[PDB]
Amino acid sequence: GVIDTSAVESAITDGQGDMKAIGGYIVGALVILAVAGLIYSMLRKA
Amino acid sequence: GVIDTSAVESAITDGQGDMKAIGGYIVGALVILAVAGLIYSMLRKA
Amino acid sequence: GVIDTSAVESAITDGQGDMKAIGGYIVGALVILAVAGLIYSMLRKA
Amino acid sequence: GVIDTSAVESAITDGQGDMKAIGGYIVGALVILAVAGLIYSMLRKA
Amino acid sequence: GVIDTSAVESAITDGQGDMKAIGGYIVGALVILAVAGLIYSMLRKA
Amino acid sequence: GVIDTSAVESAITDGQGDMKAIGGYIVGALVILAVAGLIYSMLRKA
Amino acid sequence: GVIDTSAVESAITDGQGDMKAIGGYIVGALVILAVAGLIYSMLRKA
Amino acid sequence: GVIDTSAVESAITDGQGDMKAIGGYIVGALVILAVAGLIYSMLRKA
Amino acid sequence: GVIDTSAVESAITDGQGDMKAIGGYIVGALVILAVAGLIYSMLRKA
Amino acid sequence: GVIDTSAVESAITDGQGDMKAIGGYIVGALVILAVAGLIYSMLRKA
Amino acid sequence: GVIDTSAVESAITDGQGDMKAIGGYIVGALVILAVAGLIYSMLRKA
Amino acid sequence: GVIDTSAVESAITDGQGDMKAIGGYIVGALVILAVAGLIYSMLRKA
Amino acid sequence: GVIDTSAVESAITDGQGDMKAIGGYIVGALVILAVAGLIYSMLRKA
Amino acid sequence: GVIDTSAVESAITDGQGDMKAIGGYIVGALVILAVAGLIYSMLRKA
Amino acid sequence: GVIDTSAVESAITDGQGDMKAIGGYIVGALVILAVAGLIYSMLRKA
Amino acid sequence: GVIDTSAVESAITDGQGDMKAIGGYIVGALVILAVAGLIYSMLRKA
Amino acid sequence: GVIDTSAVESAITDGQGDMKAIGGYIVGALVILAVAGLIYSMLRKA
Amino acid sequence: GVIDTSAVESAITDGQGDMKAIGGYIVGALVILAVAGLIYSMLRKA
Amino acid sequence: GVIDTSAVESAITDGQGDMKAIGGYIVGALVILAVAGLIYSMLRKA
Amino acid sequence: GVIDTSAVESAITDGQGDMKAIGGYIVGALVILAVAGLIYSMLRKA
Amino acid sequence: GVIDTSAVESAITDGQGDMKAIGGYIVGALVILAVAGLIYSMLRKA
Amino acid sequence: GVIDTSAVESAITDGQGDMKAIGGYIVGALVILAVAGLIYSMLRKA
Amino acid sequence: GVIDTSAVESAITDGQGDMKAIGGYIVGALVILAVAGLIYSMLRKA
Amino acid sequence: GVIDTSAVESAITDGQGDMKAIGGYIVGALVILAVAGLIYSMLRKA
Amino acid sequence: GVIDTSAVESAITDGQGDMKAIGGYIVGALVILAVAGLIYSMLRKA
Amino acid sequence: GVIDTSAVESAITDGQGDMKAIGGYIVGALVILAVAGLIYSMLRKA
Amino acid sequence: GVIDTSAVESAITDGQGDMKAIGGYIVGALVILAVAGLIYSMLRKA
Amino acid sequence: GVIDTSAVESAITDGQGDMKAIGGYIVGALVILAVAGLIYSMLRKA
Amino acid sequence: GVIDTSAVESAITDGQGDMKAIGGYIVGALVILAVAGLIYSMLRKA
Amino acid sequence: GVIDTSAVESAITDGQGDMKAIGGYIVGALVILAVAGLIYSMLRKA
Amino acid sequence: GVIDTSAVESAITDGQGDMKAIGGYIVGALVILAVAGLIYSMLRKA
Amino acid sequence: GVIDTSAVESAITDGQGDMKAIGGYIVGALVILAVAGLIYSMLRKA
Amino acid sequence: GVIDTSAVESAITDGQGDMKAIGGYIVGALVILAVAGLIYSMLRKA
Amino acid sequence: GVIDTSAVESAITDGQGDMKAIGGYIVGALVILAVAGLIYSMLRKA
Amino acid sequence: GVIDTSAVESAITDGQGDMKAIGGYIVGALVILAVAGLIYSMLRKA
Amino acid sequence: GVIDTSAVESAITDGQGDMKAIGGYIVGALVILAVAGLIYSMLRKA
Amino acid sequence: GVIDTSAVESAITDGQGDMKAIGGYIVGALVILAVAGLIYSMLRKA
Amino acid sequence: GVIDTSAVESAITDGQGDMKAIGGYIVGALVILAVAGLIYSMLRKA
Amino acid sequence: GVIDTSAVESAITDGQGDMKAIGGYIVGALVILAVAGLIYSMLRKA
Repeated sequence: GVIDTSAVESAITDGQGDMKAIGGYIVGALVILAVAGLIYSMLRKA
Repeated sequence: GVIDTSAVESAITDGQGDMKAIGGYIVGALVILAVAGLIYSMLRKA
Repeated sequence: GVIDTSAVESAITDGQGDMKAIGGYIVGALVILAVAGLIYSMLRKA
Repeated sequence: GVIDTSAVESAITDGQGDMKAIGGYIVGALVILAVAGLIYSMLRKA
Repeated sequence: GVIDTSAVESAITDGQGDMKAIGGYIVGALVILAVAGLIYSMLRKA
Repeated sequence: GVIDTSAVESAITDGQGDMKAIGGYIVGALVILAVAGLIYSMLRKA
Repeated sequence: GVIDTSAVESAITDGQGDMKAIGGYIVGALVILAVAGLIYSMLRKA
Repeated sequence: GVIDTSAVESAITDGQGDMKAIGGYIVGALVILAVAGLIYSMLRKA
Repeated sequence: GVIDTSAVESAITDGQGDMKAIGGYIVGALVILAVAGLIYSMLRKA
Repeated sequence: GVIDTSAVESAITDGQGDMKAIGGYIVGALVILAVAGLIYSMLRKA
Repeated sequence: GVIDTSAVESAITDGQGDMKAIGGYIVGALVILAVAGLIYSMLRKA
Repeated sequence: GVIDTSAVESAITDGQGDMKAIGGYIVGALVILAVAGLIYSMLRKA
Repeated sequence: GVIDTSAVESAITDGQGDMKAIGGYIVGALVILAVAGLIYSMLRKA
Repeated sequence: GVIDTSAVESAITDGQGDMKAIGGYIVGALVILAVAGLIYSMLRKA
Repeated sequence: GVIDTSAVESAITDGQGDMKAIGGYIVGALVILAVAGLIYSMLRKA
Repeated sequence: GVIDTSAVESAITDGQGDMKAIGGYIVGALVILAVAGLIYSMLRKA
Repeated sequence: GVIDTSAVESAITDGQGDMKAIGGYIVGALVILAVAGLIYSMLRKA
Repeated sequence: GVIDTSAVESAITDGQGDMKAIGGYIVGALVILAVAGLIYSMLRKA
Repeated sequence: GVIDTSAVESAITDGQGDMKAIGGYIVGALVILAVAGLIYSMLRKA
Repeated sequence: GVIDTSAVESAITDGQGDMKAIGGYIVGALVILAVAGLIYSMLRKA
Repeated sequence: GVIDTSAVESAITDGQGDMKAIGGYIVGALVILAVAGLIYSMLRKA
Repeated sequence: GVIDTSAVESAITDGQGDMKAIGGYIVGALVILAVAGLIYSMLRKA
Repeated sequence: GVIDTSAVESAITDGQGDMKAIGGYIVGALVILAVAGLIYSMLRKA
Repeated sequence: GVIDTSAVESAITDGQGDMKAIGGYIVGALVILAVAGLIYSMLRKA
Repeated sequence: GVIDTSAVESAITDGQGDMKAIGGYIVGALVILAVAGLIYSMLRKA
Repeated sequence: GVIDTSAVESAITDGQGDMKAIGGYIVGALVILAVAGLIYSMLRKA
Repeated sequence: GVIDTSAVESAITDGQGDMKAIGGYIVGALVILAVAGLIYSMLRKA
Repeated sequence: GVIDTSAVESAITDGQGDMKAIGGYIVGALVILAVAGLIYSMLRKA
Repeated sequence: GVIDTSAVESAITDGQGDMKAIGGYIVGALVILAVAGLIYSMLRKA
Repeated sequence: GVIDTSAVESAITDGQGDMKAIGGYIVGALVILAVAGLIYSMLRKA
Repeated sequence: GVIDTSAVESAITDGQGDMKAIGGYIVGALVILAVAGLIYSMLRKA
Repeated sequence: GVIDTSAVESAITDGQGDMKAIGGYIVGALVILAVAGLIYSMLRKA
Repeated sequence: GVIDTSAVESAITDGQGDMKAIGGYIVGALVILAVAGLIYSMLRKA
Repeated sequence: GVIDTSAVESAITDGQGDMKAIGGYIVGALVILAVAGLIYSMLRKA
Repeated sequence: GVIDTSAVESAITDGQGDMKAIGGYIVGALVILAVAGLIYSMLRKA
Repeated sequence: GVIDTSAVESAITDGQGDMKAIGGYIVGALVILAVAGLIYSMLRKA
Repeated sequence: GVIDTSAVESAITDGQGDMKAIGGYIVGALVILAVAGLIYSMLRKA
Repeated sequence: GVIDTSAVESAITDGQGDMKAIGGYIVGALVILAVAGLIYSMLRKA
Repeated sequence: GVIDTSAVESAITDGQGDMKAIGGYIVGALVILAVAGLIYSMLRKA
């Protein structure tokens, strides 16, 4: 006896792709803050 | 199994446009400070 | 002898679709938190 | 068998609209910080 | 289903007026810095 | 998904007008210093 | 809903009076520089 | 959105009057130096 | 609300007296330049 | 808004009197040079 | 405001006495030239 | 409040004595010009 | 406070001696003009 | 990613013109002191 | 595992160009004060 | 028993590289403000 | 009677090592933000 | 963007007129020393 | 903008009268040397 | 046979109303922290 | 069936008053930092 | 139901007094830099 | 409740003494430039 | 609390000595121009 | 603390020597005009 | 420190030669008036 | 039949008092954080 | 029934003392920053 | 109950010493700027 | 507890040496201006 | 700790050479004025 | 009947001591954050 | 009964040492900001 | 137990070197300001 | 660990060259002031 | 890295030409003073 | 870059004409001295 | 470091030539006065 | 660098012609005195 978590093991990876995936798009949005914030400084400083 | 963050991935870009967008208008306002400040100097210096 | 969990095996997938399904809608809502939160900062920072 | 999350799928969009909706009002307020803050500087700098 | 942020949408404008409102008073004070500062120079320069 | 910073974008311009506006009046005051200072010199030099 | 910055609006004028007020005293002092400086020259020139 | 620097714009003129005003009285004092200095010369030269 | 610059207003006069005060002593010294300078000429001219 | 240089304007006149005043006494001293110098000539010429 | 050139005005007279004073003694010396020169002529002419 | 220019007032007289003092020595030298100059003429005229 | 023109007072006498000194030599030369001039006449008159 | 300061680059030159422009006017005024000063001297010297 | 900031590394340089770019424009404007200031002085001095 | 975080230990360093990597790019951009700021000052000062 | 948790006691430490182990890696990554953040500031400040 | 120093350019000439204007008056006064000085000499010479 | 040297222009003539006025008096005194000098000669010559 | 959960089905909605009802009240209270928090910040920032 | 959250609905507002109430007090205290901070700056700047 | 923040409301003012109190002391110290700074300048200028 | 800034209020004056104290020393040093500068001029002028 | 500027008070006098010290040397050098200038004139005049 | 102007004190005398030195040379040249001028007269008079 | 007027000292003598040199030429010309004048008289007298 | 939860109903209130009670004392402790935190800010800000 | 939170209520105060207590010592440390920071300014400003 | 912050209270003082300590050494360094800056002025002014 | 700023205290002195050090070399350069400027005067005056 | 201004100290000397250097060439030009001016006198006097 | 929780009552205090005990050690660590954080600022501010 | 936090009490000190330890290194870095910042000013000011 | 910040202690020195390092380069640039500024004056003064 | 400011060290020299470079051009302009100024005098003096 | 002052180097020559240029015109005017002055003498002397 | 002294070059000639112009009138007056002086002699000699 | 005044040194000579040059032509004009003046004498004397 | 006194050199000759020119006409007038004076003698003598 045991418990056939065979496909269930690799299944975790299925969601994992989603995990890596969503991030790029948030972080792509985060990037605006790093530009706009330096632009916000730029127009006062430069 | 996995988690279909398919549209959710590109969704991040939807907000991202907003991120790039808002900045131009703040920074367009920032620009006044760079003019007015040099004008503030101009009338004393020149 | 045995126990005919023939249809009941695939039956578990019936519910599964709903498990996948509800997530998208919740996660669609969660997304606002990621926009608003970043605009919450946007308006102080940018 | 399965689980009829038919209306409950679209139901998540019901809340979503409110997620989009509240943000605009908060962000509308945040905007004052960007004006006042820049006028806060305006009156010392300009 | 959805979430009735009907009054809560316009509610954000309630606070907004106060965001616009406080600024004028602060900026009214900041103005002295622009007078005094220039009179601070006035009395040495003129 | 995205974040409707549609009116919020043009909104930045609303304050911007204020930015350009206030300057003219400070700089109109600055001008006195350029007259009075040359008058301050005038009565000794000429 | 809104935010009752009723008294806080006029409150900013409370501080304002002091902004106007301090200036006169400083500028009253600055005046000596304009007398002394001109007497500093007076005694060499006249 | 914007920032109501409506009265604040004309406000700059309020101080401006002061700017033009103070000058006449310093320059009225400067004038002594132009008389006394030519008198200082007069009594030696003429 | 306001800001009690009550004593601080008259306080500026405290310093003022010293502004008036120092001048007399400097101008008292400047006077020698007007004597000596004229005796500097006296001894060649007279 | 503006800057109450009301008394400060007439204040300039206060010093001005001093400006006109000091001159008479220097110029009263200058006069000796015009007498003594013509006396210096007188005793050789006449 | 003004500039208390009160004693400073009469002060000019203090030096003035000196101005009138020194002259008598130079001119008393000048007188020799008017005697000696007429004596210089006297011994040739008379 | 005020500014204790108590000793600094009389301090200006400290320097004053030196202003009076140096003059006598210079004027003592200038005197030779009045002798020599008149002897310069003496030897041609007398 | 004051200004120690102690040695500088007597210092002016240092130069004075030279003022007295140079005169004698010039006047010694001027003397020839009084001899020669009178011999210039001597040889025509006597 | 980057930050599109494309038009904002050339925008700097928009103000620049102003910088070069204002100068000529002031400079044109300054020129009078160069004339008046020489005339101020002309009338005494010439 | 790690975090693929591969393009985001070089992405930083995308903005960098902007940083170096904007400067030249402002700097080009600043140059006028260096000219106008010297002309401002030229007309008085030269 | 234990928990085989063998590769997950070194896995941490996988991301670490990213952490050190991203910085250089931003830092490289930051450098422009250090140049532009000094140029911003250069043109006024030098 | 009792319950032989003899090896299971020490078994807890098997995992413990993991707990202490993982930390160093993450901590090592965290360190970059402490560097990058100061560099992020360095380039503006220094 | 730029800075509308359109009227402020020509504004410089507004003051300029003053600069040229004042001179003639002083110059007209200076002329007396050129007359009086020659008369001062006339009466001795002629 | 400009600088209202309207009355200050004609003000120059206020002093001018003085310039022409003083001369006549001195000139009137100078005349005695023109008489006395000729009488000084008259008595020897005539 | 079956089990007549006819009214008990709709009975569930009886409570449901309560579920939606209570929320608005708490939510209405929560709103104060969103105001007070921003005021909490307003007074320091603005 | 249902759940009589009749008074408990309005009960939420009972606390709500508290939420709005407390804020004013803290906000009233926060205001001092807005005064003290400007005074903190006033004394150095003005 | 509600939450008896009755005394806690007024309690906020307890601290408030402190907020207004501390300021005067610091402000009183700040004043020295306004004196010392002008004296710092006085001794060079006057 | 409140915050016992009782001794911390008067504590501010502890430092204040320092603020007034340091000034006199620097001011005492500054005085030398006022002497040395006039001596610096004395030796050329007198 | 306060700030122990005890030795730093008297420390100011440490430098002060320097201030008075340097002057004598420069002043001693300046004296040559007062001699050389008179000699510069002596040789032409005497 | 103080400022070690120890060698810089005596350093002043280093230049002083120069001041006294240069004079003799010019003075030596000036002497020719005192000779040539008398010869210039000698040849007409003698 | 000092000022190396080493060659500039002797440099004065470079010009000096010129001073003595020019004189002889003029003096040589002057001599003719001493001859011509006596011849001018010779022809009438002798 | 039924179940006499008569005293048991009111019994719930017995504990309830405890519920309201404990809170005041925690929240009385919470208050320190609101004082100390503003004091923590006070000593840096004010 | 109820829950005897009798001593537990007053117990909250036990910790509360600690809450008030710790603060004084942090804030006593904060005070250094307010001294040292004004000292940091003092040595540059005064 | 309470929380024994007994040693923790006095502990704050432990760091406090450090707070007072570090300052003296920075401020000892600051002092150079006050010497060197007055030396920087000294060599131009004196 | 405390904070061992033991070496950090003396560390401040390490930089301090640098502070005293750099000055001598600038001020050594300043000295040229005091020589050259007096040389600039020397060649016109002497 | 300290700040290695080691080469920076000697660096000051590098510029210093320039300081001494430029002077010789200006002063070499100054010399013309001392020749030409005595030549300007020479042709009238000799 | 009842239930003898005699020792189990006091037993709860056994654990309590440990609840009090662990806190001190954690809070001892937290203290570094209050030192370091303030030194983190110290080194920028002081 | 109780809970043997015997070693765990002293265990908290284990971490504490590291809390003290890390600070020194960060603060060692912060020190550069205090040197550089002051040299950043040094090179403009000195 | 404790926390092995063994390498992390010395690690802080790793960054330190860079803190020392960057300064030299900036300060090397600052040096031009001290040369140019003094040559900026050199060309007007010398 | 450390921080690789390897290229950034030499990078500071990159800017340095420009610091040296700009100076020559400004100083080249300053030179005219030294010519013109001396010709400004030339035409009156020579 | 470095700073491209390539065109800005030669740019300084752009202004230079104007420095050379203005001089000729002023000096052309100065020339009249040398003619008139000599004709001013011409008409008395010749 | 350069500086457009195009019109300003020829502008100097504008003033020049006036330099030539005034001379003739003065010299026209000087002429009387040459007539009168010679008639002054005429009437004694002829 | 230093300041490359290499060509700038020899540059001074460039103007110097001009200095020597202009003189010859003025002095060539001066010569007329020495001829015409002796001619003015010649026609009366010879 | 230098100063293009190229045309300015030959320019001196332009006036020079005038110098030689005017003389002939005065001297032509002088001649009358030599005729008339000998005629004045002629009618008595011959």
